[PDB]
Amino acid sequence: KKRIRKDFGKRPQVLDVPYLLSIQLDSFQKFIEQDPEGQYGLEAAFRSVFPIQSYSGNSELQYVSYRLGEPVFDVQECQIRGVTYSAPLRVKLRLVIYEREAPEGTVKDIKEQEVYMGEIPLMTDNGTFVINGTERVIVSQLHRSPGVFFDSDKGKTHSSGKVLYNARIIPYRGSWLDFEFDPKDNLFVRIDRRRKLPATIILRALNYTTEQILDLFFEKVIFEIRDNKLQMELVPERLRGETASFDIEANGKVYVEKGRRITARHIRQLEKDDVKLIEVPVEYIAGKVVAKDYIDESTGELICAANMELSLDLLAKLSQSGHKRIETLFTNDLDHGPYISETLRVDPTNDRLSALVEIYRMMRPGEPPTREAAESLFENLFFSEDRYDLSAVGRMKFNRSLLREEIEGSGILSKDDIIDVMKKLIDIRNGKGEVDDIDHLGNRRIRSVGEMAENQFRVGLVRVERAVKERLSLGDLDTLMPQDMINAKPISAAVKEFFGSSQLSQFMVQNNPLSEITHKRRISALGPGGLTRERAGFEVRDVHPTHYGRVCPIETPEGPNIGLINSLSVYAQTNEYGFLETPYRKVTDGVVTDEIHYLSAIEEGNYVIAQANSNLDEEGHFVEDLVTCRSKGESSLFSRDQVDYMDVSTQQVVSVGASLIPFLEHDDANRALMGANMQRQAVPTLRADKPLVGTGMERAVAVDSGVTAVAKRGGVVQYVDASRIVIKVNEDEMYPGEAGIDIYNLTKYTRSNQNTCINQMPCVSLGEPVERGDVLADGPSTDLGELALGQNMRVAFMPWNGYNFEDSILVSERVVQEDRFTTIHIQELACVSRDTKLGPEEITADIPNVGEAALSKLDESGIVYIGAEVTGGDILVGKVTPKGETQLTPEEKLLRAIFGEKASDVKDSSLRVPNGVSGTVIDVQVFTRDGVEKDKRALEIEEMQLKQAKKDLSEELQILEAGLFSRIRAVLVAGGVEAEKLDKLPRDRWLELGLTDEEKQNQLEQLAEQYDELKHEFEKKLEAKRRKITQGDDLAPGVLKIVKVYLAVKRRIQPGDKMAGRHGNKGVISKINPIEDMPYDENGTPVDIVLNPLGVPSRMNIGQILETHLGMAAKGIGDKINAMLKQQQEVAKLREFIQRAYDLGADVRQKVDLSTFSDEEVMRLAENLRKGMPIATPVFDGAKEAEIKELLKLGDLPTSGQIRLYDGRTGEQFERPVTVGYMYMLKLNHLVDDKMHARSTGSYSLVTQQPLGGKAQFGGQRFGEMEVWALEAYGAAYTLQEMLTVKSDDVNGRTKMYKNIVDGNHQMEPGMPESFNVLLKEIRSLGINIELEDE
Amino acid sequence: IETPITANFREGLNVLQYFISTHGARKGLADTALKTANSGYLTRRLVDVA
Repeated sequence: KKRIRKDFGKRPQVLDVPYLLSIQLDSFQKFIEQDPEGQYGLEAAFRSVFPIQSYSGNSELQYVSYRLGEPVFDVQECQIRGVTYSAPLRVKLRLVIYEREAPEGTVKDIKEQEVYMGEIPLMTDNGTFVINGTERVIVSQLHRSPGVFFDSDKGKTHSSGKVLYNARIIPYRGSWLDFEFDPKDNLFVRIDRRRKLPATIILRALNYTTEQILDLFFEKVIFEIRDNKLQMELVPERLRGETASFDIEANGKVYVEKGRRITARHIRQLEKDDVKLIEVPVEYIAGKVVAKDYIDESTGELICAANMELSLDLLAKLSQSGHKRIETLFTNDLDHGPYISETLRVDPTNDRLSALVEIYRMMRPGEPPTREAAESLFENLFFSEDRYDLSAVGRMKFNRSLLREEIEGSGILSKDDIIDVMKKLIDIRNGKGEVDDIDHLGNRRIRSVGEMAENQFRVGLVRVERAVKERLSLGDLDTLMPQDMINAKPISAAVKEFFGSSQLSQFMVQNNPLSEITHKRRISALGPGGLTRERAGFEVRDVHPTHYGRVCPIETPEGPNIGLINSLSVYAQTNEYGFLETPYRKVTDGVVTDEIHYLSAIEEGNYVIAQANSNLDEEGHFVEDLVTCRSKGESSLFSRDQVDYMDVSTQQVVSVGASLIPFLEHDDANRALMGANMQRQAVPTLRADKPLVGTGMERAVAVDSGVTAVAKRGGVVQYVDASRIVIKVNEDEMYPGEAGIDIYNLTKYTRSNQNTCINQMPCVSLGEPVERGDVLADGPSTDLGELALGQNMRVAFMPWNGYNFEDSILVSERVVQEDRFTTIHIQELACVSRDTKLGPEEITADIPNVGEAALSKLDESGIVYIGAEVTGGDILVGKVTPKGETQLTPEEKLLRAIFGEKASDVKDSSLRVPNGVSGTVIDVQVFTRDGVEKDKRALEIEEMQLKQAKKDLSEELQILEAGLFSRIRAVLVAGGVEAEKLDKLPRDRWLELGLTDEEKQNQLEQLAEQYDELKHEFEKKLEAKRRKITQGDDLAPGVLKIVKVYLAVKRRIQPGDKMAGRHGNKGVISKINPIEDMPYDENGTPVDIVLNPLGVPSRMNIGQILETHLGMAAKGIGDKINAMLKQQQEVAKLREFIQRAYDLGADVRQKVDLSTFSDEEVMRLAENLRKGMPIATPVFDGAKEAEIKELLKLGDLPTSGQIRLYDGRTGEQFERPVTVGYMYMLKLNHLVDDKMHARSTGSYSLVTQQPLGGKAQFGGQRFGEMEVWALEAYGAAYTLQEMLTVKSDDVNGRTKMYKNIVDGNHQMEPGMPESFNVLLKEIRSLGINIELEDE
Repeated sequence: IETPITANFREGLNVLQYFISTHGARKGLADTALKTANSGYLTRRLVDVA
């Protein structure tokens, strides 16, 4: 018997979501192949800098293969410690020397294998980078293809600017190249977006004469001179949009008479008769423009030069001369406008020389151009990779713009590319052809992380390459390979700048596993100063119809940026050369194949693709002949015979952040935006509980990403600790003995970027054969293998009492009594000691001006131990700082040179706990510079570890002794019984006592070998520990050691915390009302969280309600199959209740009949839907208004949805039932800004008297002009007066005021504010003068 | 657009109609995006005058 999985929406998922880290791994892997050879990425940039050719030396540096050396540390010491992690870059180089100077006899090929050049960071096993200390991730970029386009018009916004077309080239590095027209029908060119210049000034520089230029924008019309008359090679297509200026006749048939216009009908009449020769007057040719030069072949005089317009006089000589081939230009008044013909006239330049010079000054105005500089600059504009490189993909996309055949070529542009492009530009301006699609993905290419890393790497190369040429001469003979050539400085200063200062790259969001994976798989529209800014984007923010199943049109962050980012969808993936190709199931005839194929954005429009919302039984039949199908933007009804391809599922349409949303189709894009962001702002909660409605992506995020630990090789688990999970692999014989030991470290309490804590609680128990791919430990919020951000509580939508006004949330008092929302927060308080004017600072516990409880928790080094119950006021770091002769008193100066120097020279300057927060120490930082001597700091902790390690052996040797000796006794007694005799002599003598010849003696012998062997292994085990502790020391980028104490405060649910579900209903907790007033059902179970029903009419998000009815009726829909049919097989006291209480509720033939099916039958009927424990609901193809209602009458208890409750205050019958259930909500993390900012009297600035915060004292709130006009509006005068006087600036005001309030009286009237003084003084010093006047 | 939408929020809203409404959904939220940064820009031009 075989059946269906039975779930909401019939959309079988054939190909599960691939690796989500395919955007980071695949890209950065091909970029820098550490393990593999050398190809693509960095290698594609080495063959453009290493091949250096410096004259007067003849040196050729050949490239071989690059191999990344040894890293710094692992991946855990980059967070718990202060490791920057920087892996050096070494490449194999084998250059040859051909000296060309004085006869020295130096000829050899010395091979310097590895050479250190640049320090580029690497990617973690997941897809993140580390530079300074915090996790840093590079977001991909998306802009217009580095080639050519044909938009509408620009620059003419102020004036009219009618009927004007133009083209634009948007490179990545170099100068711009534009081509626009003016009302005078003239074409120009903009280099680097500067002043306008003739569009024929760049052509002449490319070795193009006046005659050639004319034959690059217009077609040539050959005129023949025979029988003393003028003919012409007639072309019907060229007569489109022209008036008959003559009698167009051929073969004695007048097709078009003089007078009437030439329509599209007369054109086909000429193509049919194959008319390619007619008679044309002289006036018709007079309106044309001669291409080349034509001189009289009878006299030798010039008749007319090039570019010059023909006339009735010039043509009169061209006919008498004797020419037979007249090559001119074809121009009319419509689809062939003389634009270029009028460009050569307005061009000052006349050749190549005048062009190169004119451009040089236009680019670098100042020093007089030369013969070599003028040519060098021009070649470095659009004809050199070291200054202008359109990558290796730009060429491909540039070819499809001019309808080219091949797609391969060079990165730089040629003299034929620009010309061919300008040809189409004229066609559009004329009338033939239209514009191009910009938003189309065919142009907007995605820039992978690898490529991005190469972008900031190619820049550092052209900077160091300018130094290897000079230093080449500084080399003696053949030793200029190591450091005597290349410098790893210009490169580092170019790459490091992008990993921090760059706006494109920002801090990694690690407040949640799901929030991390959505950061890597993210696309950005902002980048270098060669693209777009933040001021404009009304053409890039808006999603284009072509962006289907390749990017979620509603995955952009909510706040300052809306539509500027937008992450990447699910199934979509950056293929090979930018072109994003989303999977499509190839379906032949009426049979769907399980095969998948990645179609291009330009190839999709060539085939008709069906949809996922179509009914399908299996994969060999089709439901209905006529089904809704889509093409490339339109909608039409196609048959199952016309359908060539079909979408994979309703998942590729959105991202992983929106795929988790149960009812996304029921939600509007408006609130759906925030709904995906609420998951991005999630926070690791204690009680991790998975939603009561999963889609099938909660288990993919944890596995693929670096969230859940995965075994390396199958084996048998022997032990399971919270900090480590050792796996005894049976590489040899099957025995409990040690063999393939592979320790797995689980990150417990380490500080992340969003001040969160990532944990990994082991799941595997004692003795459990694990398989390759099985889970070993959980994650920050994962339960077992799936994802669980928030929790599941009882929700009851009802306007309580004012509290839930706008976006407020009411929760019972039981929420604080239990740590269900108690999250872990970690704050870092760095304390650095720098050089003082009196000498370097010291880190000791000797700090005066403190209490006993302060130095109590502190050791004999000033650093507090681990696990201290610190609080607001306690000292975390024991730092000291000298005072100065000015701060010294004659009393403490005498004892300074008597009782020693270290008596009263230093003062109190330690790091304390910020006012308000109060937690405990979880991790202390240990550093001690060798140049500053290893004092008691690195000695005490060391001694402690030596004592612990020694104790770790005494305990192991105790169990090993009392574990084997307790076994050899039961063997010795057998045969040679010695009860009262064996318990006398020492334990080490029990080995000397033999036993009668027998196989039993062999046992005692083996146990004697195991004792010595194992013991010898534990002795050396302690030795290894006494090495790492007393070996090398790692320091921080700081100076004089750094003590970083991490504070952890239990952040309970208090008024101010914001929570939201997965629909977009964001709100903040109001007041924690007791379980007294809050309503409750007739069967106890009080309501946990209450929302406002008014958040539905305005905020269009009905979907959230669908989840409510799904949570309440979850005890009778799909979860019922696994909450009754599964529990009855376990407990024998339930199998008697489930079989009867089931049929009484659900009488559907489709459902499983417990009465008919046996214990074995039902078991297999619960494995088909095991993964979907809390039912299953896809994105845009799942639940239905008809399916849901039917599933609510199958189980307990209410009907139709709503149910009659009771008021918690009154207790009477609640008028009319209400919608209740279990909605899956989510708590949002608490940012630093959430921390209360209390300030009353702190420190002030120097130049200005404005209060300034920092570490201890909190920063004061600003009172902008906006707030100024507020009090300025009211009749109040003294309020706003002191607001910017006694409060802040005025120094004499903050003193008198405080001295008056403490007395009991009022403060003296505001005198002269500091602002009045400072400003006034800034005037007297000038030429003017301001003076206050009385009445 | 010449192709209207029939499906609504209640019933099964396909991926097509949901994509169409996104066009008009991008505008609204992208408007207040630059106003929340500095809403005292427009007011400044008036207050400093009268």
